[PDB]
Amino acid sequence: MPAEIDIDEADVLVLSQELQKTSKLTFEINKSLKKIAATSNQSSQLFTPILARNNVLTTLQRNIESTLNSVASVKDLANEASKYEIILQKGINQVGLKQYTQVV
Amino acid sequence: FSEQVATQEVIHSENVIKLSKDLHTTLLTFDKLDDRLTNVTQVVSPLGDKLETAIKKKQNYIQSVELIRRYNDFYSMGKSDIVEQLRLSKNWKLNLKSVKLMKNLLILSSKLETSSIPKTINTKLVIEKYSEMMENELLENFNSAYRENNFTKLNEIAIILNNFNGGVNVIQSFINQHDYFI
Amino acid sequence: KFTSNLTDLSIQVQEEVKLNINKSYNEIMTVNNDLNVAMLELKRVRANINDLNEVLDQCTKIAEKRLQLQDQIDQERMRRDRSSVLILEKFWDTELDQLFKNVEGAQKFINSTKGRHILMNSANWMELNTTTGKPLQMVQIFILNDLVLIADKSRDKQNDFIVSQCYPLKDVT
Amino acid sequence: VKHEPALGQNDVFDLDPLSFDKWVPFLRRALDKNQLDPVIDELENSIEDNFQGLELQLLQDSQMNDKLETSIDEIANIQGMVQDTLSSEISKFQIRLSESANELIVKKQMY
Amino acid sequence: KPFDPQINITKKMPFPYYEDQQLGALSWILDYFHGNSEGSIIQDILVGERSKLILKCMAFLEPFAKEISTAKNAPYEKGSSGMNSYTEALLGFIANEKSLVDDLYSQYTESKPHVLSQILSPLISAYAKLFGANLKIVRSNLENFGFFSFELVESI
Repeated sequence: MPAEIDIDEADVLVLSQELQKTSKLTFEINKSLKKIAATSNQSSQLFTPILARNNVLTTLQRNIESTLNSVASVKDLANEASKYEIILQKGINQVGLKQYTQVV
Repeated sequence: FSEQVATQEVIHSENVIKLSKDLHTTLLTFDKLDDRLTNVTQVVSPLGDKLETAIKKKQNYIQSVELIRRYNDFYSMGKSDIVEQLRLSKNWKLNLKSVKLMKNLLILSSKLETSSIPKTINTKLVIEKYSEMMENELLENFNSAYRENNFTKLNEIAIILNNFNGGVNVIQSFINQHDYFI
Repeated sequence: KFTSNLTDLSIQVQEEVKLNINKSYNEIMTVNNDLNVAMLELKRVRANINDLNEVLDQCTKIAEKRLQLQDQIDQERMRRDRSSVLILEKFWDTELDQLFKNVEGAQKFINSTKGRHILMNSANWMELNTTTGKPLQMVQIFILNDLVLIADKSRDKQNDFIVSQCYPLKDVT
Repeated sequence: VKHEPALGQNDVFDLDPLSFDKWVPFLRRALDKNQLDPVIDELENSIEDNFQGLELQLLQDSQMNDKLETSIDEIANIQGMVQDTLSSEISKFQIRLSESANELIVKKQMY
Repeated sequence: KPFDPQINITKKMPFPYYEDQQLGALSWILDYFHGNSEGSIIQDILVGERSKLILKCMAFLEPFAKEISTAKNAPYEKGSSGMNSYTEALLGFIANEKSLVDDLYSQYTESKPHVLSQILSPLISAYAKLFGANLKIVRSNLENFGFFSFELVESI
């Protein structure tokens, strides 16, 4: 004002120091993809074989557990189906969530 | 003269011009930033979605078994302090006072409704006190007696005993262990 | 016998796929759990970084908005060279944020509070008893714009009302 | 995972599971006699940890598995786009700090 | 259950929100009913459930907003009818409608905002109705009640 006339180098380089503080925000950005994308690659490879074992359930044990009764007999289904007229006529709340619905 | 005004011309004109152009391109960069962030957390809905599966009946089984061996302690007969730590592992190290003397007082504090009332909490806290005295000799053996153990035997064995606190009793067992010569 | 194979291979399926895949989701989705916390708080502070895109790539683009608002002004069609406030207003509001770096440091207000635009330096000069040559008490050296605060900040750990050996710079020798 | 801690006795607060902590220990064993008559109900609460524990164990590994596919797949593609966006940010302070010291160097020439 | 939503505006209380004892069995019953494909049906039923319940709680606050009780006192004259709180709990139960409805998903499902149309398009017609009511008690005379219209503007 009365003597501050050279303010371009100091307020603008201070704004470049703020841009150096925003270069520290680029350290927060390289740090952002660094920490976040590091969690991405780390959890990604960490749980891909978890999708191979959940896939081992979800492919092999899935249709294996489906084709358990690929051939299964005639009278026994009447027997245990009648035992699901035992258990399915116990209500829902006695029986329970995947108890009832899985008997369905 | 117009050398200085040439610094005003190139510096002010190019600075304002490429300031707006580069900062507007930076605004397009921020558009890509919130783009990838929105697709990122939107892809991170499966994180919480799978993360509801923390079925803490494990906590009911370590807690139910904690009630069980707690009741083994609460028969005034919890002599299951394998000697005396148990040695080199009871959680990973000396945890006979860590998981159990803190369960002798904190499970002396475990009052369901009446649940072996304060006749039992006192002497159960005296099992916290006997295992606390042997704990004092234990971390005293860890760091105060060794005093030569630059390794984890002072460090991560008393710091394995860092569920027990009050390490200025160990500094008291440094004016009585390492400044005991002093 | 195929029902015996259902007991063996399917008890392996439910029991061993449930227990083994229970280890896969337990340990591996525990790594997805804690690493989900890592990308979770990383997503939160990443949203703070997106806020920094507003706090720096828009705030210095607001400085650029005044800049190309002045080259957009360009009102010579030479005395319109006062194209910055942040030559005065945000430069003594940044230097009055050095009256907030001052007012934080205190660093006058206490009772001078006039002009420390460049509160230009602070040092740690443990002073000397000038006669005997022995040391005196310590003193922060607060060299402001136009006044000196040679303040013993001991045991005045603030920097609110520290011991102000003070005078103005225009006759400081 | 999330197990094998010390936990003894964190949240003292005996949790009254089937109220077996309340019924045997806290209503028939009030003054430290029992838990010996109640310790049988504690081992019975361990069998109840095998039947309650087996019951929750059935529902433990039950919700599976379709698919959380683009968790991994969008983790991959969004990780590569995260790499390119990180190139946009390092490029952003590259050209940005290049201009900052550029016209702060011509502004140092204004100094 | 029904209740005056003004009681959750007087006491400012948080709005009802169902929870996971249901919701696990609910979404389970849904995709369970996408193996059965009748999740559309029980979905439309559920539009029934919450839509009618908004007709219940929002049947409480039909009273103080069908009637703008300040007709021509000065003319306007108080700024103080109850179409404000009507539209307030209308939007806030639109909000917990939005969340609590659009929670329960295997994430990609088409009709989630179409559900929101199924629940709220009749309530769009409800606001259009009471919008009609205050639209005609504030009618037929500028400065009837003519400034008070601006709060209607507020509401719209």
